[PDB]
Amino acid sequence: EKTHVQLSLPVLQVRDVLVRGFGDSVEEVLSEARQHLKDGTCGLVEVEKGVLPQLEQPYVFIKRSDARTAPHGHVMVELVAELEGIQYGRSGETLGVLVPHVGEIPVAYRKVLLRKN
Repeated sequence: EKTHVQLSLPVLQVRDVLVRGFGDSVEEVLSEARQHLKDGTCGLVEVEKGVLPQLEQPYVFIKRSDARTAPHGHVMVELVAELEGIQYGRSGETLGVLVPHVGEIPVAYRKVLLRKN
């Protein structure tokens, strides 16, 4: 409905993640990421050296879409997928890579304002 939704995403350590991606195609991983975001079952892994090789492609990133500011502490973000070096969507700085959340203990929470498709 609303164009944006406030979410608090659990930040997960890459080596804890049990399900290392959302599926097998760009369209499936964006769809599954959106449904897990809706269901409150989406985690966030912050991207550092060595993180992406330990996750499964296609990747779904949340990237900063923002205008001038970030409402409250919630950065405005949108989804961008990546498969074999090609990205689908264009957006700003990467806040991290999304993965299914199945009970892993987070190290932090990231407050974001997720934009619609």
